[PDB]
Amino acid sequence: CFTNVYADSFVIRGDEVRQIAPGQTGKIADYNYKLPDDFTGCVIAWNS
Amino acid sequence: GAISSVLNDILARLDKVEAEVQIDRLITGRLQSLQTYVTQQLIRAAEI
Repeated sequence: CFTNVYADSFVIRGDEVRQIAPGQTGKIADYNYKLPDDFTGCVIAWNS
Repeated sequence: GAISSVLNDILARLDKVEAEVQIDRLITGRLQSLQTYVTQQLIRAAEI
């Protein structure tokens, strides 16, 4: 059970989907959408 | 087992999270060294 579900959503080229991981550095994880080194969460993704 | 014992040469070349693979070692072997001086001084004190 969780105190809340927050879901973050966007669309990105596949070269950058890897940046959707905890503490990731680099352009999209640094200035677009960002996960901490402790991200107590998940990423769900497909080619669209 | 880690790469350097002066701290910034690591901070300058790695992220915030392989940090938790390369600063912690130094912290651990340091903590162990303090744990040896303090126990060895705590035995030493009983001679005195």
